[PDB]
Amino acid sequence: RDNIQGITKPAIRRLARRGGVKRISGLIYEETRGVLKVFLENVIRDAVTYTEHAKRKTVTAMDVVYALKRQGRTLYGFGG
Amino acid sequence: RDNIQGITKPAIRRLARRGGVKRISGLIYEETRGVLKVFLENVIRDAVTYTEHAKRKTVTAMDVVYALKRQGRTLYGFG
Amino acid sequence: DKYRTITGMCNNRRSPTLGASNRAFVRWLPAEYEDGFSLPYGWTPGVKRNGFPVALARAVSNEIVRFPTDQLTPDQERSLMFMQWGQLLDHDLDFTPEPA
Amino acid sequence: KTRKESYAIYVYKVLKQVHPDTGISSKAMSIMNSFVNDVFERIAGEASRLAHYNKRSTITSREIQTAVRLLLPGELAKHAVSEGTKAVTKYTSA
Amino acid sequence: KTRKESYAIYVYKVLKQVHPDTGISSKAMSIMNSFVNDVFERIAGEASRLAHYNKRSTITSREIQTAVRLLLPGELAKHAVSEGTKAVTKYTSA
Amino acid sequence: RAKAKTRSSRAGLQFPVGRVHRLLRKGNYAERVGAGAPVYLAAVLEYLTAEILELAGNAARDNKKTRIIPRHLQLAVRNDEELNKLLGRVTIAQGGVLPNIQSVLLPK
Amino acid sequence: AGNAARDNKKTRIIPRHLQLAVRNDEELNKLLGRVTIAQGGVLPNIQSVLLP
Amino acid sequence: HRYRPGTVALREIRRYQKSTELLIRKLPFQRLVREIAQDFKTDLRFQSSAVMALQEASEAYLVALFEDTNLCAIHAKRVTIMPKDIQLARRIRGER
Amino acid sequence: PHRYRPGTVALREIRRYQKSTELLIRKLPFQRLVREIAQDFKTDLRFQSSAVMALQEASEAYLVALFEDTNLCAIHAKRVTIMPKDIQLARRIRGERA
Amino acid sequence: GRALLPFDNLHDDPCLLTNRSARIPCFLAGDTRSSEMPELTSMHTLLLREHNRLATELKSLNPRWDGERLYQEARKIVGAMVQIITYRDYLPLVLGPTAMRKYLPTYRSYNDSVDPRIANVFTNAFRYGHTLIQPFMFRLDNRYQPMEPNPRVPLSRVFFASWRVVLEGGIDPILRGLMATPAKLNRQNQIAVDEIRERLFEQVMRIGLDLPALNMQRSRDHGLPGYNAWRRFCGLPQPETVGQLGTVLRNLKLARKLMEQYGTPNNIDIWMGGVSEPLKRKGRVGPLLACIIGTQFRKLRDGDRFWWENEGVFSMQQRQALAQISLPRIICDNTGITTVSKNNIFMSNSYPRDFVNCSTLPALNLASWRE
DNA sequence: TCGAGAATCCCGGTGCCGAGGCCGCTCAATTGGTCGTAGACAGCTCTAGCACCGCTTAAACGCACGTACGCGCTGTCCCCCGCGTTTTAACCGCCAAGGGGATTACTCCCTAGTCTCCAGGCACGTGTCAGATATATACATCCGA
DNA sequence: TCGGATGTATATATCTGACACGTGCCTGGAGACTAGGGAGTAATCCCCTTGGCGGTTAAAACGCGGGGGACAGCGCGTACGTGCGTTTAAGCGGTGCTAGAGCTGTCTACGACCAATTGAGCGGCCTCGGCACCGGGATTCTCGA
Ligand code: HEM
Repeated sequence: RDNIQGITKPAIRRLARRGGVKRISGLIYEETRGVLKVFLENVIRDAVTYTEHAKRKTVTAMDVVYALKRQGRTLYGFGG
Repeated sequence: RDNIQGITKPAIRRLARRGGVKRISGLIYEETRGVLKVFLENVIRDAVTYTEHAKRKTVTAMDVVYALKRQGRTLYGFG
Repeated sequence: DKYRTITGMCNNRRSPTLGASNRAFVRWLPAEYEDGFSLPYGWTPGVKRNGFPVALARAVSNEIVRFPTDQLTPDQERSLMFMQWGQLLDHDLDFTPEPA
Repeated sequence: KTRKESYAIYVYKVLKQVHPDTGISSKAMSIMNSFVNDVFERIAGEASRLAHYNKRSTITSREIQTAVRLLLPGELAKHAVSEGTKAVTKYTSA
Repeated sequence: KTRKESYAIYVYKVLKQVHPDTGISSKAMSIMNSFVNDVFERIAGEASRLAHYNKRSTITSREIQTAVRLLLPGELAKHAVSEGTKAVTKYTSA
Repeated sequence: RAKAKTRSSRAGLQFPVGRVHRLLRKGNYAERVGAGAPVYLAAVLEYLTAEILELAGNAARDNKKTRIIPRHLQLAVRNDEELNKLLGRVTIAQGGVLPNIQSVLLPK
Repeated sequence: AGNAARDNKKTRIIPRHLQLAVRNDEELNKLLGRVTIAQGGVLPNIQSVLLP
Repeated sequence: HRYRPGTVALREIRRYQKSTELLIRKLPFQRLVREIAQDFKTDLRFQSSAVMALQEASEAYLVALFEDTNLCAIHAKRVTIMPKDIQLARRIRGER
Repeated sequence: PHRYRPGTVALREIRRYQKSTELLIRKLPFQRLVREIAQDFKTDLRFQSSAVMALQEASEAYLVALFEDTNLCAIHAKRVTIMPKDIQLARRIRGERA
Repeated sequence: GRALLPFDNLHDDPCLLTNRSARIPCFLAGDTRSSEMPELTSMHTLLLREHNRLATELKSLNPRWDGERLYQEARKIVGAMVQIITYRDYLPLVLGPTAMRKYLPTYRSYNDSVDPRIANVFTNAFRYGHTLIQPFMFRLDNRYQPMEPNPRVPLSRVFFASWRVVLEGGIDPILRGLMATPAKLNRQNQIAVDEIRERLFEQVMRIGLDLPALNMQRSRDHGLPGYNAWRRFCGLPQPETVGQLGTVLRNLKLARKLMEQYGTPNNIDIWMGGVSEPLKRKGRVGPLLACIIGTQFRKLRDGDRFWWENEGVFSMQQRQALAQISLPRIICDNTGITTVSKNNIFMSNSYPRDFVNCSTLPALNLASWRE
């Protein structure tokens, strides 16, 4: 159940390359994993709250979109 | 009217001291004046729009409070 | 410098004569001539432009511009003040004299 | 003249409940009134959004509870929920 | 099957007005639908707040105009205002 | 009864005035909604849509394509100061990023 | 706020005490994160590198 | 034959700034999302669109954070990004 | 004669101005600046005293927070002095001049 | 009882040649072309009347002022008026919202590093208005009804006919006809009317002229580059074959005709390519003409040190007073017409749906000119 | 370490103005029924989320070099700080006008609310042509001799 | 600093699935008419904003001496980038099942809506004590020996 290691070092390196980073230190990967886990925890907690209020058992895409819009991270393309 | 120079160098030094700054380069006073001018221009433009919508000629404190709140800068103490 | 000069002189400090009247136009692209310096295209018969003959302007107007007048379509969102103000503004901006 | 309602007497009642020997100035009371209005607006707006998402025409205690859980951070939210729930019980019995 | 309303045919009509020979995919249409909904909600919320501030109970074209002035940045706003006025006048003539 | 003509046709628009009026009435914004508010909102929305679609179509044409994809919408939005300010806190799915590299990292 | 006022040997609550109460509490600071309290001042905090 | 250090890095920067695809494998991310959601509710289901939206949001967030981190690193007259740059960017942004 | 080493009076001022709650800008110059700024948007505008007071409070809070971020940026680059590039970096990361 | 333009003396006056019996020579103004048609002369006379009225009201406002001071002040007022009317009403209706926003963004300040000289291509890229010319001149009475005699006159008989201004009811019917007549829509199969193509200056000249052919010939004379060079200069894709040209023009017959007359898109004249393109949305020019015109007017605005919005040229109250001017106010204030169009005068062309009495719209408040 | 000198802190008077408590009203909040629809159940369909398997094969993972960059470590110099003197205008208190926010009151247009009727806009079905996918080729660039 | 290896953009066929039309249906928008309350003009009213004047003095300006940080240059060594070979699950199809999302129907109880009554809260009015200045001494920290 240690799936946080599924975000491999090459994936973090690709994400850094898209951001314009040329050289990456060796301790960046654990910090990035922690940051991603924090972000995902917040968003998923809000989405699950939205799902539970509707008395549903599946987390729909609209719940995720509303959860993101709550944090100020509006997302276009999924839902309406 | 060149009133931006009314925000003097010692006033900027005091504002930096409250912010925890120990040493200050001599080139940040013009930069701080520019930053303050931009911020004030935005807020005052919004406040004057709110005033003009109400067909008034006096800018009230509520107009300033609303103009700040709509920029994500809620201010408590003026209604 | 409280008012404009009639000739528009000394409007720009760097180049006072720039922007005034009775001066050369600005060329946004280098000019092309059939001789390279001052000869207009179509001056000398038989001179091909980029491997193609130079069309007669009257012929182009005859084939392409010409259209029967009886199917004129009026503009549903403009008035003749549009054309008049365009002409007046143009007469403000530029005027290219030619020898009499 | 005219009438200007505010949350001043209720804030003073709560303050007397908490600190019976402590007073409060006018600027601090203005700040507290602004705080109460701001939180009311936030919770009510979130509840309205929740009701609109599920295609409901009514704001109920469920919407208010979900809005409180979404807005208030951390253990704060939990405690608030308890308080609210207790009220809606004591109100229903009486 | 329940009908799902969207701003798809209108966006396609505008696209055919601007680029008569250019098509659009499904993800791009979803993005444009979300954009239209977002801007509608922003402007309508600002207009509602403006109506509430001045103790009015009607959303008029002046509230919409002021909301467009407040929300849209710089030159955009100006052009938008013009377009809006250009419509209402025409709508009044007919 | 005369032949019904849509309100958006009288205003010379493409976006629906009637649907916008219904959304304003049903959306819990104010107790009453004027007759000219839907026309103004429809005109503003149509203007913004036309602007962003024109920019996206130009971006697609510069790429020698025919169909608009989210990449073209992102390129249109991020290359325009006003539109970038309007959509500063908005993520476009499958949009990518604007290509830039800091001058410090380039070889000298 | 009343605790902050008492620690200051004062009877009345002023905006400084409200600011001290809000900023020194994690949950309340996160709730009022983008809020300015008039006449509240700031929290005493100097970076350790600046100290002699 | 061998390229100098920093050349393939620039080539990769140019390559991944032109594409629009997702740079994280989908199955590990889905497993991570399910594991995280296990701590809030038990026996939860996810639409595929929900996981895709979460992935898009997370990737956009991380790319923007890395841009800010690169700016912070360049400020200190450096070319490599260290965890201190990430911490400074997050603290200035207001996240910590 | 007596003399303090550089940085002693600076730290004393830091301790003094982080304990007070007053306003650090003179009121009349700020009021004149606000009126001159508002002159562009509309002519013959009147201001309540509370409006100017609110503007001053908001401006001072904004500047103090910006200077805190600027100090962090300066300390990051192993410095004690505060330079305009630190202000620019803080405003870029905050999302203002980005 | 209203002023007219001063007369001019010339060795060979075409105004007299148009009609010997009437014997009215050409007028005199700041330009030598001010008498080609009665409409241009009417606009010139209106501007002259406005300047005279402004000078009179400034003298009544400030009696100590000298004549030179009054002249200079009214000159500044009229210049700012022309700039405001143009850049606020005319250019948006030409370029359209997108091109106007792209090429003429918000004004910032004067910029001396900008060249305000008129480009060579502009003199050929601003002739798009030759496609908006109606083949008739319309005059209307006080009720906006066809004025007798001759309610509509062929355009071939109004060229240089200055006698039609002095002896045919003045400039009021001409302005009334201009305000309440739709223009001509430029279509890819209807470029320009035959009145200006086969009967231009018919009476004065031995033979009629061809305005489009004159345009292409003058483009050749000035040595301007071809259509593709300007397409590349503005940043638009450059067609090479028949299919690419048809894609660019959104028309196949026109592309075929252009290729059969020129042989390559590199050789098409700038006027032909400019007016053969499909018009922008809510604009009256294609992308290339929009690019050229917007660039030229942006340079003119940003390089002018006496711009009406520049700091120090006008006082703040003077700016607020000037921002409220309008063409209909001037039209119904400087002559006898009472009913004028509303909002954008360049857009209202239907009587009486979009007309007002101009007793409602405010005038120009000169009270800020006290010294 | 130790003493002289600023600087800040901690106590005792002395007013004074703002916070807290008391009346008088009036305008919402409460109490007592009616009514109609929104929401709470149950059934029932059928969509889509979960699970499982087999196979390429592209990705990830170790590992070995080497070089370029992060990081201390001097050294200079110049720029910012601390302090004293002179100059300026902020601040406080008091007067005098008047613009213009707030209340009344009094209609009038304008919007909600109800039927009738259709067309506009959905869902569903179909086909063809952009575009993603191979494949060889031609440049463009980088590292090194 | 001219020639070699590698990477990437380009032009030419194939195929497919997704986008752009076509058609049928139904329900949401348009056309009428009526009723009433929101808001647009007017006419007072007083309040609070602006403008002015004079004196005291606190803070902004300016100048100077010096020291302590900012910035540049110089090793050094280590850690990160680049290849290369091996392992490993990711992605893609296909099959099968069932949970639960979504729609339909019925009915009931809960909230809106009136009318009548009254007391809770707001505005105006006093009044006294908590706090803001005053002075002084006490204690502390700093920096040159
Ligand atoms: C409506 C009747 C008009 C007539 C009869 C007319 C006539 C003419 C003629 C004969 C020329 C000289 C031809 C040449 O050698 O280029 C000319 C020049 C020109 N006209 Fe017009 N014109 C009219 C309207 C307009 C309008 C509406 C515009 C612009 C909106 C315009 C813009 C120009 C320009 C730019 C030139 C070139 C000036 C120069 O190069 O000196 N004209 N006009």
